[PDB]
Amino acid sequence: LFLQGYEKSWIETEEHYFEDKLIEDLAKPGARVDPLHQLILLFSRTALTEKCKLEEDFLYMAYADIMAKSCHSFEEKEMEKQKLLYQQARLHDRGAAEMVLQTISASKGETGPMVAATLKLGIAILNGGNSTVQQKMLDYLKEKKDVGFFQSLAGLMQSCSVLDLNAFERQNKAEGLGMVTEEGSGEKVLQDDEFTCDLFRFLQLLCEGHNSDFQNYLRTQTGNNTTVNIIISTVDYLLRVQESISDFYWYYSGKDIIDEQGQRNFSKAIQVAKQVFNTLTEYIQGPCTGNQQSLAHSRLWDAVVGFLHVFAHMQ
Amino acid sequence: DILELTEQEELLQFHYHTLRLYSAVCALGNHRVAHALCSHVDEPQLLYAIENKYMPGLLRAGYYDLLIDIHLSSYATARLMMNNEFIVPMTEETKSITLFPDENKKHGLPGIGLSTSLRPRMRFSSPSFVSISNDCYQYSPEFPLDILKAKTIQMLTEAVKEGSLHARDPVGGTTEFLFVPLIKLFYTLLIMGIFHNEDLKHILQLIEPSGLLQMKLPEPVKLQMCLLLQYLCDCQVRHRIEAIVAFSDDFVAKLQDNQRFRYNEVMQALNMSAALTARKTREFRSPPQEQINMLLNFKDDKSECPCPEEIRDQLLDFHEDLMTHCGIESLQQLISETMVRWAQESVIEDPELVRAMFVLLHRQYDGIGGLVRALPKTYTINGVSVEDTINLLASLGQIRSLLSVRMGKEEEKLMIRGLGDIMNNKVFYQHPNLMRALGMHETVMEVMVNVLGGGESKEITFPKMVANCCRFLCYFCRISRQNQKAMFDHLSYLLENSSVGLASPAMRGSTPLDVAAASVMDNNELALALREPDLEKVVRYLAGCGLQSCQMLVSKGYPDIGWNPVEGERYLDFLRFAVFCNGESVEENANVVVRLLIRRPECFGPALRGEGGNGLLAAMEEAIKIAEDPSRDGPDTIHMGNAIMTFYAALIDLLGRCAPEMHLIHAGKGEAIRIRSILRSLIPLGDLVGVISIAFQMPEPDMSAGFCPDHKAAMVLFLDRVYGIEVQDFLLHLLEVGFLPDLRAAASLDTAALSX
Amino acid sequence: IQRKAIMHHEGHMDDGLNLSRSQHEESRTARVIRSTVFLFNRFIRGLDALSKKVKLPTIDLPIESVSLSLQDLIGYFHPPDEHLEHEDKQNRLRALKNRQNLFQEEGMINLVLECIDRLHVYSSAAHFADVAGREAGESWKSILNSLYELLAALIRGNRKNCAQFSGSLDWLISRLERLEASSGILEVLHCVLVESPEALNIIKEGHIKSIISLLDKHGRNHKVLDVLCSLCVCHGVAVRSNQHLICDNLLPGRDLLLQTRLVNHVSSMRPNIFLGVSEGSAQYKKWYYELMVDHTEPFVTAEATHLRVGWASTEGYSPYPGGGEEWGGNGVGDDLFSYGFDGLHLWSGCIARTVSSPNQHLLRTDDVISCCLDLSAPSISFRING
Amino acid sequence: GVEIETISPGDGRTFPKKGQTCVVHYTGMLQNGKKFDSSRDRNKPFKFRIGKQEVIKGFEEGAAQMSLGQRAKLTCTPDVAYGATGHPGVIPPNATLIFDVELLNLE
Repeated sequence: LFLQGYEKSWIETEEHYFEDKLIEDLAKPGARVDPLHQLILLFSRTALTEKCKLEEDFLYMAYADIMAKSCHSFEEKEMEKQKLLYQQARLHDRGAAEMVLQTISASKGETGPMVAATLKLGIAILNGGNSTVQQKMLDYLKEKKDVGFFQSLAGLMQSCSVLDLNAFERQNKAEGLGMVTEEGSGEKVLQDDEFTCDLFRFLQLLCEGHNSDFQNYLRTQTGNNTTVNIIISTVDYLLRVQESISDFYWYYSGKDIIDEQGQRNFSKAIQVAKQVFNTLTEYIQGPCTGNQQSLAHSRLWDAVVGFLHVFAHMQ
Repeated sequence: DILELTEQEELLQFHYHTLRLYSAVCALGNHRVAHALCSHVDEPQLLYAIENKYMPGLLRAGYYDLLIDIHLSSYATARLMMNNEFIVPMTEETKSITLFPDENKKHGLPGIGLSTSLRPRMRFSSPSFVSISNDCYQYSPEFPLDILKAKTIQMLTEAVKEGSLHARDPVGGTTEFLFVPLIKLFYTLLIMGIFHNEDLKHILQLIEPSGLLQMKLPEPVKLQMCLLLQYLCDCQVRHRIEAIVAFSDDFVAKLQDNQRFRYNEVMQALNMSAALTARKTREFRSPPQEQINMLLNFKDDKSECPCPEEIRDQLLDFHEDLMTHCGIESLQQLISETMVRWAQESVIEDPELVRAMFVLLHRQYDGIGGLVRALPKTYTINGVSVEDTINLLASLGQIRSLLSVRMGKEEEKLMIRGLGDIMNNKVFYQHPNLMRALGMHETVMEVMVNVLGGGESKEITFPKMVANCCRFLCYFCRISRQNQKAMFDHLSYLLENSSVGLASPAMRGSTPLDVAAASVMDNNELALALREPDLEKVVRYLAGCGLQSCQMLVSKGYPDIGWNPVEGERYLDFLRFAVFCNGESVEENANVVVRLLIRRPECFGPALRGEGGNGLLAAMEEAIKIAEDPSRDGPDTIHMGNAIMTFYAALIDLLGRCAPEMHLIHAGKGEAIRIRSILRSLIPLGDLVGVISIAFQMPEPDMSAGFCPDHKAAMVLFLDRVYGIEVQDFLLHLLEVGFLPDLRAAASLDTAALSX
Repeated sequence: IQRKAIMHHEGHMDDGLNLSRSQHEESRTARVIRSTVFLFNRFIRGLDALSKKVKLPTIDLPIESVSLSLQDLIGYFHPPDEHLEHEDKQNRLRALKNRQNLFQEEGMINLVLECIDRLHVYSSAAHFADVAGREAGESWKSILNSLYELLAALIRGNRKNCAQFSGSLDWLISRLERLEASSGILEVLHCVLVESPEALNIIKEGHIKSIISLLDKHGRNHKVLDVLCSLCVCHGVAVRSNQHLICDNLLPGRDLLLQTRLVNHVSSMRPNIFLGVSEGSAQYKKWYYELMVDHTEPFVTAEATHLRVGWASTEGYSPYPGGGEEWGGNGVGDDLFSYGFDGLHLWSGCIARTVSSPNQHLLRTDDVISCCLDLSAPSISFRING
Repeated sequence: GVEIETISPGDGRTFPKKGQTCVVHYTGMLQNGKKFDSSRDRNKPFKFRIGKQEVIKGFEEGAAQMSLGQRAKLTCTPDVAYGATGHPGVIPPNATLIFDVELLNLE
């Protein structure tokens, strides 16, 4: 029991920092192709090899996190803003911008620890308005007319997470009956909320700034043959989470007590809905009449009236 | 001549393929073929071929591979399978590596020192064909290892000396034919547990002086160097774990007595107040897991650590010692140098090479990743129970080796024997966490899926094979509280093929459905966590069973009733185990079960539910009447009447145990009253009283495969839970009609007591 | 589950016909499927109308047409070159996989099986010529080879097609002994065994025995050994039944395969003596010499030390006598030009024969042997210890 | 059925009896000269008891008629060694055997 407790709460408590030095010495061509470039090419070929299911690939799951954590009063804010661009260019010119896209497309809408890491890598590579990486990704997607990326994004968004009241009250009854240990992934009521937030932050950064080209490509993939609308999928997920929030509030009616779980599971959904709203705001930020009309002729009004109804009472 | 094949290309290729076939016929752990192949080629011709310099290359590689396969492959694989499981006793010899030399400007050498770790023993039988009736030839043919290792060292020295000068005539053609088989033989020799301390020192001095890693080596050669370095890191990880256990011994020895001393002190100096109870609830409550979790926490400025502050400093010292032993601020240095140097030197094809190189580099850079991955898999038991756990590990290795082979009759027999052995071992009960750390349940599951595969409704071959695994999993989940949670994860899979093993009274125990019931049995947390991705599946299976009879039965010669009362009864038993727990019905599961049953009305018996048959009274008496008439059965056979009676009794017991409760929440709840009204409308009271009042006979014994007295208990429970007893004339009438005859038949006993 | 499509007036207000266009690859695949099924049914009818009975030869036998179609269909499934870009290779792999799937899901593998069945009813080009014409007779072999090529290409990479048509291996291994399509059927068997582990479950002892008999009849082929290697293990897993069958049916007799053994290096020593008897000048035709030993060892390293003594002839009237060429395990008596003795047997032409002698024993230390040789009427003789 | 051809005498004094253990050194071979077994490649002598039915009778009946230090050629018949089944994998059915047995010690 002592060694169990030791390995549980003594060793993995953030006792190292190497994710930057490692990549810095891995990108040096001391003498061709750099070692980091060879690694990126290996990951790209593994993601491009035709299969039927994305494997575990512990190597990829371990190296994508290192490559993501490698990245990140006027001069003190400008020097870091320029060093972030330098760290992003340290690996986005070696093929990571296309490697992330290929890894996402090679999962065809299966929520797993592979997409859960490639999305964090995309976040780290697109932190801020990196129009260069945005244009590289757009040019890649337009020169290789693949649908397996957009349909994979749709399949991922269709099964992200929803607060279910039945599992919440069931876990509450379990806690009341016995001191059962708490579940790690948000008490089995919100599955991969962090993954959902990362996916929608990635979709937001893909259109951050005023990139009208990508804003229109996310609505109509002109050039392909089975274009899918990402804006409508985002609206559908927003409506789902709005109905979920409404039901979770209707559960907390009459009882003027909000417990710790009732606070945490509520704040998680609040953050998820905030991220979805920010993603829609970035979709329609530039005066893109396409996305304007797409949001007008959709089910966003039901979501916003449900949000108004829940706000007028929660306040 | 052997060497004349260099010119003849046809015989060279044919003999190379012949050597490949010789290796393939005994590739895996098959020794009856290896004992033949040894004499088929020779004992010393292998040594001559691996020592000879003028070999055609292909033949040299083939002979090296054959030598590895016939003798070393079996034990090498058996020792490599247990490479990530660090079981260590508490011997006084084990309590000697607690220093793990790291201070005074030194770091030690990899693989040098002391192991004191449980590892599978090696033994080889002598190949003799004049001895009739060899006992088992169970392990391997004998081969001299000292001569082999000396020759390996010598030839590796000669090989590095020849490669340093870069000649134009390497042994066996090119340089890969010279190096790859030699490094492979050296690697498997290092794996199988040879090259004691001094020999390993020399083997290190072969490559380390700051050699072999600095040469211009080809891709297949550096690919083997990667595995060599991987083992060189694995042994260091093992040594670190052993040192951790050695220190933890003394730490626990100094902590447990101090905790008991402070408890005795606070108990003698009582000073009874309102805070003493809060201080001393930690001793009785807070099981040892959270007890040690809360008594071992000091990384911030201060926590609720007890008075033994002296051990905190020694723990911090040991933690800093482990940190400086790892890469956190000399093997990691040169490994990280070479890994990046190769890639900087040239672009690398053969993606396996670059994958191994990068996983090695990442391992060296993280360091603590191996610790956090391996410490959950380590274990310590004692210095007395060693032979028992060694036999258990050997049996588990045999289980895994048989898993690695396709299923046959002899394989099934060997695995049944191994399962019996691991069930009879005492460690299986004395250390239940050891089985979970070893992954025995997963191994048995991944074996059983191989047998259950192939088909779905056309072949259930190897029934003894599925049964032994099922009963082993049942026992494993039974003797625990956490193993039930472990098997609950695989519960989702086996419910999809749970239709196997049914419709046959040969396995009333071992069954996938029964192992699911055993995993979900008697645990409120698991009964709750049992959500509904599978309850609808079980209900659909029950409906299919109640709508279609078994083709196996109609082939055996049963009267082809319009429904099946056996698989339905099994599904009802599983649903009962899911709904009733510890005497209190779980409300959510009961509600959704009622909902699914009323959504799919085919699950109920056709004599009870439907536009045809009336209900339970006629159903039960017709089943009795069929049981009495042998013209409606199999001409030990399945009594159709008894099976129908058991199916209906199981359905009624399920509904009764699914009734809301004894009106604790039903007194003030609405949905409970709704479910009660639903059950009352579905099952009439007159049917229940009539079925209770049958007054079975009391028999020179008789056969109990008919109207069993346990069928009445289901109706009694249903009446007590759904309707209850609160009306006087109702009570009196029930006592008269359904209780007096049975009471008289029970009281009329002198010696003939065949039914308890 | 099938719902028939009836055209009627009222209908149901839930149809919702949505269009979906197929790719050029799929459309071309369907069209070539139809073209080849038409041509192959034509060829099957034309062959049946001739092989069933003696009929008037007004039949359509598209010999060159079916040859051209098979030559095109073979290249239609040509695997991608791997001196090629990775993405292009993966695209070609996916394309040929979809092609193989679409061709299998129409049941033409059974069709080409029926074609090879109807073509195997003959024996040779000469047998087919006088029945179907000279051109058909001379092209029957090429048609069979191309058909086996196509059958192998249709299952080269797919894991589904091999596991589906594995039910036909009972015919493949039976026709394995055709002697004119053995290479093709062996390639098909290897490519179907190396892919699907389900096909190995139906391989019985008869099939292994037939394969070993093929290896014994057609000589030393390095592909039968690869087939046996694939039968031993399929995907990281072994089959003990097939392993044992190979072990006890392939090498108990040692006639096959090539055996091996570790022997010793033996040499010979002879003085500058030559004895030639004929008409004219002679040398008494009588000679004698003794031989002793100081130290000997029966087994030095692993085998009995070769030690023989005798007289060796020559070829004509020149040196370099005939026998074991050089540097072998052959001494005196191992050829028809030498006669030796070693204490137990008399060696002549690598064949030993034991002879009686007072206290017959090997040539231990301190042994005195005496060799006598008379030329004309008697022969060489040996005296052991007198 | 097994016959003995003496290759080297062993002073013909010590003979194997019931309840003992003999140490031999043999190089077996098939009838066609194809060596199928030997006790000198593994460099370890073969120790076996007499009358315990652990070796083939074609071997023990011949060893029971030899002496200490005596080299013999034991020629056996198939029904006394393996019969019509042989040894699966090595010895074919109905095969005769030849053994070059040298008795090193007699315990």
